[PDB]
Amino acid sequence: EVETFAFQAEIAQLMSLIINTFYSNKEIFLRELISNSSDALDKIRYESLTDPSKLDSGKELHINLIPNKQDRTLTIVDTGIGMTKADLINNLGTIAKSGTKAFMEALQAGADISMIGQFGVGFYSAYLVAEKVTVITKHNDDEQYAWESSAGGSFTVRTDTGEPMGRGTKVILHLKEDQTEYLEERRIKEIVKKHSQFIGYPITLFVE
Repeated sequence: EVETFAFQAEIAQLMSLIINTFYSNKEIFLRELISNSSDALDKIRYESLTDPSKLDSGKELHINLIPNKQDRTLTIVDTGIGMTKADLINNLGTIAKSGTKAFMEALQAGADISMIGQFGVGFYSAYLVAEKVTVITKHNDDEQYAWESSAGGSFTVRTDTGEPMGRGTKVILHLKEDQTEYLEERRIKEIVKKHSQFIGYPITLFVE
């Protein structure tokens, strides 16, 4: 069972801006997704402070970066709080309508696309480098779901009968053909060191 949804107009506009604007500094997508993962990790840590059973679905709080040159994917995995079905549908747990408005106003006043994360919509920077994004997620007390979109105004949601995750989120970037530098170990290492060097969770770059 696959459900197809339309993006809200403002989010479709955000995505079209990201996909169509000439902007060479694409590498910031990784900083933004790592930051989102850190935020998700913070959320489950906070819940666990008063209810340790929240970590029964996995105690380790970390981020994995997994390139796969055969599939042309870069996957960012975290063991954060995850998302419910309703969160997925609600713009991946964001306030993307108001955030998009604030980002657009900032762009008009001299900001650039690299500032996207200040507006709570950094996830969508994935579309700087990905033709399709698949998000697999598992929140405590909800089932595992897969969200997917190739932009074009719609996304899908289905229950994921794939490999179980204990808890967290996997963002699978199906890279554009000219963006395969982001599968190279030395390039990923460089970007992590430049933009994510103080993130307070382990970031493991897998090799192939």
